Amino acid sequence: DLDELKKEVSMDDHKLSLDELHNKYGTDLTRGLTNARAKEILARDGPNSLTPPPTTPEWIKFCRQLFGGFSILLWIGAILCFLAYGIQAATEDEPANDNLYLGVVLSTVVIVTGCFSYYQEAKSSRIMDSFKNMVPQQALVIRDGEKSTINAEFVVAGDLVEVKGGDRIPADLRIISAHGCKVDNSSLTGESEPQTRSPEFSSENPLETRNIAFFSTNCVEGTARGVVVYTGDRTVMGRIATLASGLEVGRTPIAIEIEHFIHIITGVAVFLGVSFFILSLILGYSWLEAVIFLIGIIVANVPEGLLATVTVCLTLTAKRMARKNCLVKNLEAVETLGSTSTICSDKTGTLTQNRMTVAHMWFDNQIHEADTTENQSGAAFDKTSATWSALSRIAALCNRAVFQAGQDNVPILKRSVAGDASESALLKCIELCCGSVQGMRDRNPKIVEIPFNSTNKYQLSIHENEKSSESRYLLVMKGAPERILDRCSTILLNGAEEPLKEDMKEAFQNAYLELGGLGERVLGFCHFALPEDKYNEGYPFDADEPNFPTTDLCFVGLMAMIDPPRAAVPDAVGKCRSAGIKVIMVTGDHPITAKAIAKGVGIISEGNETIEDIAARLNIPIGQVNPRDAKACVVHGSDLKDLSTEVLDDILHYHTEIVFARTSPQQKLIIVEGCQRQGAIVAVTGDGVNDSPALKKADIGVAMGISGSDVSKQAADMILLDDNFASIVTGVEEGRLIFDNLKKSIAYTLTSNIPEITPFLVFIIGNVPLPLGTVTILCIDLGTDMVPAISLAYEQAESDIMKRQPRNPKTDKLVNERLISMAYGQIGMIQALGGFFSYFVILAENGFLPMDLIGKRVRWDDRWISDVEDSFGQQWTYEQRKIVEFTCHTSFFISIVVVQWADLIICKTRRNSIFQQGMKNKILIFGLFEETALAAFLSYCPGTDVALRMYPLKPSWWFCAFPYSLIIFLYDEMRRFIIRRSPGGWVEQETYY
Amino acid sequence: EGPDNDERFTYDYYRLRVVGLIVAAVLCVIGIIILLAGKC
Amino acid sequence: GWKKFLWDSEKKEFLGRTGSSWFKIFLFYLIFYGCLAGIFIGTIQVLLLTLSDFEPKYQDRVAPPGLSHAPYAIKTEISFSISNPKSYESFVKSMHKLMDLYNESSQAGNSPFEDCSDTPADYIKRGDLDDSQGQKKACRFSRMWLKNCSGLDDTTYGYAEGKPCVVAKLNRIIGFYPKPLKNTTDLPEELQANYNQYVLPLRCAAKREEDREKIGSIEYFGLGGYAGFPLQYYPYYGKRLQKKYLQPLLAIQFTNLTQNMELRIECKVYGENIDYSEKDRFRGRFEVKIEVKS
Ligand SMILES: *[C@@H]1O[C@H](CO[C@@H]2O[C@@H](C)[C@@H](O)[C@@H](O)[C@@H]2O)[C@@H](O[C@@H]2O[C@H](CO)[C@@H](O[C@@H]3O[C@H](CO[C@H]4O[C@H](CO)[C@@H](O)[C@H](O)[C@@H]4O)[C@@H](O)[C@H](O[C@H]4O[C@H](CO)[C@@H](O)[C@H](O)[C@@H]4O)[C@@H]3O)[C@H](O)[C@H]2NC(C)=O)[C@H](O)[C@H]1NC(C)=O
Ligand SMILES: *[C@@H]1O[C@H](CO[C@@H]2O[C@@H](C)[C@@H](O)[C@@H](O)[C@@H]2O)[C@@H](O[C@@H]2O[C@H](CO)[C@@H](O[C@@H]3O[C@H](CO)[C@@H](O)[C@H](O[C@H]4O[C@H](CO)[C@@H](O)[C@H](O)[C@@H]4O)[C@@H]3O)[C@H](O)[C@H]2NC(C)=O)[C@H](O)[C@H]1NC(C)=O
Ligand SMILES: CCCCCCCC/C=C\CCCCCCCC(=O)OC[C@H](COP(=O)(O)OCC[N+](C)(C)C)OC(=O)CCCCCCC/C=C\CCCCCCCC
Ligand SMILES: CCCCCCCC/C=C\CCCCCCCC(=O)OC[C@H](COP(=O)(O)OCC[N+](C)(C)C)OC(=O)CCCCCCC/C=C\CCCCCCCC
Ligand SMILES: CCCCCCCC/C=C\CCCCCCCC(=O)OC[C@H](COP(=O)(O)OCC[N+](C)(C)C)OC(=O)CCCCCCC/C=C\CCCCCCCC
Ligand SMILES: CCCCCCCC/C=C\CCCCCCCC(=O)OC[C@H](COP(=O)(O)OCC[N+](C)(C)C)OC(=O)CCCCCCC/C=C\CCCCCCCC
Ligand SMILES: CCCCCCCC/C=C\CCCCCCCC(=O)OC[C@H](COP(=O)(O)OCC[N+](C)(C)C)OC(=O)CCCCCCC/C=C\CCCCCCCC
Ligand SMILES: CCCCCCCC/C=C\CCCCCCCC(=O)OC[C@H](COP(=O)(O)OCC[N+](C)(C)C)OC(=O)CCCCCCC/C=C\CCCCCCCC
Ligand SMILES: CCCCCCCC/C=C\CCCCCCCC(=O)OC[C@H](COP(=O)(O)OCC[N+](C)(C)C)OC(=O)CCCCCCC/C=C\CCCCCCCC
Ligand SMILES: *[C@@H]1O[C@H](CO)[C@@H](O[C@@H]2O[C@H](CO)[C@@H](O)[C@H](O)[C@H]2NC(C)=O)[C@H](O)[C@H]1NC(C)=O
Ligand SMILES: CC(C)CCC[C@@H](C)[C@H]1CC[C@H]2[C@@H]3CC=C4C[C@@H](O)CC[C@]4(C)[C@H]3CC[C@]12C
Ligand SMILES: CC(C)CCC[C@@H](C)[C@H]1CC[C@H]2[C@@H]3CC=C4C[C@@H](O)CC[C@]4(C)[C@H]3CC[C@]12C
Ligand SMILES: CC(C)CCC[C@@H](C)[C@H]1CC[C@H]2[C@@H]3CC=C4C[C@@H](O)CC[C@]4(C)[C@H]3CC[C@]12C
Ligand SMILES: [Mg+2]
Ligand code: NA
Ligand code: NA
Repeated sequence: DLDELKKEVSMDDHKLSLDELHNKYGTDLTRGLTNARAKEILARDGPNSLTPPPTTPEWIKFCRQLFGGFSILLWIGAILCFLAYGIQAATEDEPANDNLYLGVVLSTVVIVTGCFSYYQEAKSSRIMDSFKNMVPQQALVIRDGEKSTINAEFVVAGDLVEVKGGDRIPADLRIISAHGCKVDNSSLTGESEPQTRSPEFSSENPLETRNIAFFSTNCVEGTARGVVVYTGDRTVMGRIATLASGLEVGRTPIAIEIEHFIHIITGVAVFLGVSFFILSLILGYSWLEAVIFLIGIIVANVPEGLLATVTVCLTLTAKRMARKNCLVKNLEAVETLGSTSTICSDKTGTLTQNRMTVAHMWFDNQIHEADTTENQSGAAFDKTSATWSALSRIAALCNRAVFQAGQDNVPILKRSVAGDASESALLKCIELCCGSVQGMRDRNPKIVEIPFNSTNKYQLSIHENEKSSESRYLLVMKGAPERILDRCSTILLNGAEEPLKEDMKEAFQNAYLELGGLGERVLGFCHFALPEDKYNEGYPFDADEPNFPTTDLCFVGLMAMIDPPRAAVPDAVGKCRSAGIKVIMVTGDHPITAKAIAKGVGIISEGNETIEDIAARLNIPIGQVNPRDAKACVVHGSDLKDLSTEVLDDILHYHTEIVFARTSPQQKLIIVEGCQRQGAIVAVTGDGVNDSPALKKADIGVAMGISGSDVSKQAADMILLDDNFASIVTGVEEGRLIFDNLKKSIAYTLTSNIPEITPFLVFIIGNVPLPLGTVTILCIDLGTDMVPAISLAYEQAESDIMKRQPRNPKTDKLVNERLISMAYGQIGMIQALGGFFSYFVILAENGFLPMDLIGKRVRWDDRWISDVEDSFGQQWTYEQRKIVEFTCHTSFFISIVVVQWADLIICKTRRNSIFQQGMKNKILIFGLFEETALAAFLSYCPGTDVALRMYPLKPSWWFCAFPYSLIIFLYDEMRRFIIRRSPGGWVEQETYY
Repeated sequence: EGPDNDERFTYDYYRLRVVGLIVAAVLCVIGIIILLAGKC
Repeated sequence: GWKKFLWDSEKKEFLGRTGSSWFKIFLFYLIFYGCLAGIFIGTIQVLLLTLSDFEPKYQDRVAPPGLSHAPYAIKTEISFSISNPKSYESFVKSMHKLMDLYNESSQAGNSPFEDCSDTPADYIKRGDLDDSQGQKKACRFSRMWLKNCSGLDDTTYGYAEGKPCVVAKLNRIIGFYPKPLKNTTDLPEELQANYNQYVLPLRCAAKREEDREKIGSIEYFGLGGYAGFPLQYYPYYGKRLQKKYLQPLLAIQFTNLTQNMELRIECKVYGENIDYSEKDRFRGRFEVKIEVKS
């Protein structure tokens, strides 16, 4: 699978002849191949079917979820715990069962998190599998001189294949004879209109010539013949799909943030372990003990509850998106939208609707605009003049297309119409504002019609007049405005008729250039009432001689048409630009149309100008003007092929409104890479297969759901099941909201680490009784704390998020030193002090004053000393003092919860005050209530001092942590105050997360 | 008091546990109420 | 990176900041931690002002007194060879440490020791738990009272010829009055004989029914010759109000001990305000695993 030979632009043998082609592959132009030869080739190289994607067993992805970056840290923590247990077992007897329980708990946490994440990705995979609808298809091949319909998987290279309007091109054919055969190259080449396929060659680029049919393309109208040149995976889209599958995935920004977070947590953990190891060795402990202490401290400094919390946070933001019809296949792809700073979009199928629609109409020397929006939410065009009625009759009559049987349910715009695109748009507009066309057509019987000639460039027909008072005949013709203009002498103004003096002729020329400059295709409709005296009701006008006056007709008006954009496209583009997101158009369509769509959707803001526009406004050559005075630039694909890396960098570095036109899929990928080379996140939004290599390499791909291709849908990361472009704005907003919420939740889960480690440090340095047991740290990290951290995700915005500039990736991180200085440095310290206070109080009320506690651990732990004198002289047995120590553990855990109340309230908002934002988050309130109820239940429930070793507390102890909590609230309140009054001051660059 | 000062060494932990449980239950209820207050 | 973030020569920065920045951060943290320490100290001083110096506010975790002994056993086992002298040294050392506090030289003069009834007597109340009267007075407890286990005649205390002793002691509790069982028809078998109301009885036995035969003659030594604690040494007024206070002791000689075999001996005290616990094996009673292997 040579990638470089797949990265190159497609080559071909189009520039040849029919004899050279038949001589190279071997094939009779009038008899095709033989059955024996056909089977010989079928078995010689393989069926004309694309290879299936690389499957994936479920245990493989389950193992993938069990690993990663965070889960690996927890895995090493569990391993360390078991190592310390093995040591304690080999050196002493009666090893406390602490390390083993902690290790099994960490392993269980990792397994549960993996199961949850895997279940979510499986849910998305199932709903994704319910969209692949593959119905077998059979092609028409001519062998030995006979026509036969065989499965698409049996077509080989060399046989003759015939196509008919409505069928799909099987393989890559070389047209040999066509009969007005049009093809739809929107998915592969992105051409919005049907390009006619002719046996002759026209352009050096195989995608531009008309003598080559492409795989997966459909023949709109006409019939054609052709020799299969390319078959199977070797086809154009086959190489594109193979290239898409042979691309890497990448590493999202959220993953990099999690990685840098683990890096910091490990730095501080190994630093505290090696430092207290050297200190303990300086105080006399033995080697065996120092190793255990080191492992224990490195294990304590790790957050086991932060994993489930982060997973639930991301899942919460994902369900909302699923409520609005925005589905994500992965779980971290929900944040990439918020960090995006450059959106590369596609035109056909993404920015537009890929459907021809009547845009502007000319009548009564006045340009009229029609509604070209999917749901028909706009302004009417004043349907009160007679001119419009005559126009409706001309268009509704001189038209051969008719809605496909059985569409009585779909809307007027989304129904299937058999015919050309122009006639379809005209029929839809008439059926939209003029009622049922079937009755309008049966109300006037068509007598004689002259088809559309390539020379006549006009379609005319005569029908009877439904006027019950006029039995005359009506003649209606339509065609190019110039040809029709040269055949008229009157004009239907406001109903009456008038001459065709040069005044209206010039107004018609200006109208023609006005509608033409808009990138639209304009047509002209005219009619004439045949005098029943010279052509009676019985005379038959056979289409042979000049039976109708070609000239002296009555021109009624022009009718333009073009593919419009989706409803919420301009608003969404404006919203993205407001948030500082650079919108760059990337499409393989004509530049004359790409520029118009860009200006119409907001990519090229009205007022900006290109070098060609300046040269045209000044009437000077283009080589004289300076390219720095042009903000917007239109880069052609042909020119992009001959451009160096630095040139592309400068193109993106100096032009703010860039539009890449006529760019091949490989060039699209090159553009995405050129955008990443600088350092900005990229989001590519597409629908066809030409977007597959762009959606894969981009930081985040957005594929359309209804109008999207299966390849681009399978290679993308986010799917828009409703084809609504506003979902991009909603996503960029949610990505930011969940980022600030992740920061708050991280600070919350990290503040409690200090009041959970300091006790052990003072236990080893000061030799006092153990203040915080291991089962209490477990009841805190994996219990109470879970609900509040989860609630911190439901926090609303503080300021307008859709107003600030995108976060800088190289400077603004997720976990900086400003956070560590708060959690580990200021709040955690106060919480630890409160815990130690409750501790000393409990031990002082029972008889052990603080002066006699320093230096007792040696005898306080000894299991054979049943007489420990206290500060008053009483003798305490081993179990009695142990019961008191356990009660101190229970009170310490409750003190932790008490200080966590104020920590959750000060963590709710990062800058604003509590009296401003408000306590409207019901989840947070429920979290506080549950956090307290759980502690009371764990302490007062009978049988807990036996199972978990937690004794009941006396009503006077519960109030030892209250002052510390209020103090924390006051400190953070005044902190979040100087930041507001003094923007940019010390408090901001020192404590503003 | 004097010789029969047995009360000086007794504490009614039972009643304490009962009250603490009643309060815990009440707090849990209130929490649930606030959580569901709005979805009905 | 590595080198730059450590020391650059253009902005004259070290680790990231200039000279005055590290100073600003250090000063801020110093003031913050200083205030933290001062507040914690104040909140601890109010606590010291809340407690009394003559009595512990809560005395419920030490209601049922324990029963400790003089030898220091690692697993409540006494195993020593009658031949190797370096086998029972850890025992004699402990025993000696305990008895070394009852030396007559320490108990001398009127203050603060007072001669009490040579025969068990009733309680003695030296007033309330106040500082009005000076340091209270405690009864004297002579070493010689313990006859064959006193370290005055046979320093080893018995371990020399297969006849070890075990000095039992009741855990000191402030304001605790020991109360013995009454002469009513309901009383253990053992306690019937020698019902001196003023003596708290202590009696050892065998944990299992089999071991009975393998255990010989339990000879108890104590105040007045009884196997208990005289009620006159109570109550205890606490260290502050009764320094130089001695608690009664009871010696137990396990004569006629089977050789080369682990014997489980459980000693137990009886009384109203005495209750045992299935979790704490030292509350009121105690277990010893003697094995005189020779
Ligand atoms: C409480 O009383 C303890 C015993 O008091 C003795 O008996 C009472 C009834 C009175 O008569 C009193 O006057 C007696 O002293 C008392 O402990 C005793 O302290 C002395 C002084 O150190 C010790 O004497 C020394 O003995 C060692 C050898 O001891 C051997 O036996 C003991 C067991 O008894 C073992 O533990 C040892 O390991 C030995 O196996 C002698 O080597 C040592 O020599 C020193 O003196 C000689 C002159 O005699 C000098 O030439 C040397 O250079 C040395 O300076 C002493 O003779 C005595 O052993 C010890 N008794 C016990 C049982 O340990 C205790 O101190 C008192 N405590 C208080 C707080 O009042
Ligand atoms: C604690 O309690 C014991 C037992 O008390 C007895 O049982 C209690 C449950 C309750 O019912 C008491 O009312 C009851 O007395 C006390 O010890 C007992 O003392 C008596 C009197 O000395 C003994 O009875 C003697 O029994 C002898 C044979 O066993 C008999 O020969 C004795 O004769 C004496 O009395 C007769 C008149 O009956 C007289 O004629 C004789 O000349 C001679 O004096 C006498 O009947 C019991 O055996 C004792 N019980 C035991 C277990 O030894 C004990 O004194 C008491 N302690 C205190 C401090 O009060
Ligand atoms: C029994 C007793 C109990 C004891 C309990 C102890 C509990 C431990 C509590 C806290 C642990 C502290 C450990 C150190 C934490 C430092 C945090 C840290 O390392 O965070 C990492 C930051 C990175 O941040 P960033 O990603 O934003 O960088 C972006 C840079 N870009 C963008 C320019 C490229 O790196 C930096 O900050 C740079 C590194 C700065 C390192 C400073 C080291 C100071 C440590 C000790 C000083 C002691 C001196 C005492 C004497 C004072 C004089 C009297
Ligand atoms: C000595 C002891 C020390 C203890 C220290 C720890 C303390 C931590 C615990 C509680 C702290 C409570 C802090 C009180 C803050 C009140 C702030 C407030 O009231 O700001 C008013 C807000 C602002 O409104 P606005 O103008 O934006 O509205 C606009 C409406 N529009 C849009 C229609 C116009 O109004 C709103 O938020 C809407 C109404 C919200 C009402 C909230 C009431 C619940 C408050 C606390 C719950 C109790 C938790 C107890 C935990 C213990 C469990 C056992
Ligand atoms: C929206 C949804 C709402 C759902 C809310 C659900 C809330 C559930 C509320 C209550 C159910 C809790 C479980 C009940 C346990 C009953 C245990 C019990 O009745 O024990 C009685 C006996 C004690 O007898 P004794 O006094 O003679 O013993 C003397 C022992 N001496 C003398 C040797 C010291 O027990 C014994 O003997 C053996 C003791 C066995 C230990 C069992 C304790 C379980 C340990 C950990 C599980 C707790 C996890 C936390 C779950 C939180 C959920 C929110
Ligand atoms: C959504 C909100 C959730 C809230 C729930 C709180 C989360 C809790 C998080 C971590 C706590 C789990 C730690 C497990 C502790 C096991 C302790 C253990 O095994 O100790 C072993 C003891 C032995 O003691 P010893 O040597 O003194 O015996 C001497 C006996 N002599 C002397 C008489 C012979 O044996 C015994 O206690 C025998 C009785 C066995 C008791 C097993 C109790 C298991 C408790 C929890 C496990 C299930 C939790 C699942 C919920 C997860 C929530 C996410
Ligand atoms: C039991 C638990 C008890 C806990 C109690 C904690 C109480 C301690 C609270 C605060 C003490 C710390 C005060 C430190 C003052 C020296 C700091 C200093 O040297 O700062 C210098 C700067 C002035 O330099 P610059 O910005 O002009 O230079 C620009 C330079 N460039 C560019 C780098 C920004 O100072 C400034 O900015 C002004 C900023 C001053 C910092 C205000 C922080 C106030 C926070 C809390 C006070 C509220 C206590 C409420 C307690 C109620 C108890 C019931
Ligand atoms: C906005 C947020 C709203 C949050 C509301 C949360 C709901 C609170 C839910 C319940 C709290 C009430 C608890 C009442 C329990 C009394 C039960 C009782 O009988 O308990 C007696 C103990 C005395 O125990 P002992 O050891 O002496 O005897 C032990 C004797 N043995 C052991 C031998 C029996 O006493 C005790 O537990 C004392 C109980 C604690 C006293 C409550 C103090 C309230 C503190 C601040 C609130 C002030 C509000 C001011 C209003 C402002 C309006 C603008
Ligand atoms: C949508 C609306 C939802 C509403 C739901 C409402 C739920 C119901 C609410 C409250 C129910 C209250 C139940 C009160 C139970 C009292 C039990 C009690 O007082 O037992 C105490 C005694 C044990 O005393 P001790 O002598 O061993 O003490 C130790 C003495 N030393 C250690 C010094 C020797 O019990 C014993 O002996 C026998 C104990 C037998 C086992 C009883 C099981 C109780 C366990 C859990 C029930 C509590 C759940 C409350 C809900 C909390 C939600 C988070
Ligand atoms: C101490 O125990 C010994 C046994 O170890 C007792 O002496 C034995 O008595 C039996 C008769 O019942 C004789 O057959 C043995 O030969 C004796 N053995 C020895 C070593 O003497 C002795 O009676 C016990 N003494 C006490 C006071 O309990
Ligand atoms: C228990 C006691 C004695 C330990 C006291 C440790 C104190 C002095 C430690 C704990 C955390 C530390 C701080 C944590 C974070 C930062 C941010 C970093 O970019 C520079 C160092 C700085 C400013 C540290 C200074 C020293 C500090 C406050
Ligand atoms: C919003 C804020 C200020 C409310 C703070 C409420 C605090 C003070 C409440 C919440 C739960 C309460 C405790 C819950 C349980 C017990 C056990 C019970 O047997 C006596 C009351 C006692 C000891 C309560 C004392 C007061 C307490 C701690
Ligand atoms: C608001 C904050 C910053 C004020 C903190 C004040 C601190 C420094 C004050 C408050 C209470 C004071 C203590 C209270 C009690 C004692 C005992 C006395 O025999 C000597 C002074 C000493 C040791 C004091 C030292 C200073 C102290 C701890
Ligand atoms: Mg497209
Ligand atoms: Na990707
Ligand atoms: Na932790």
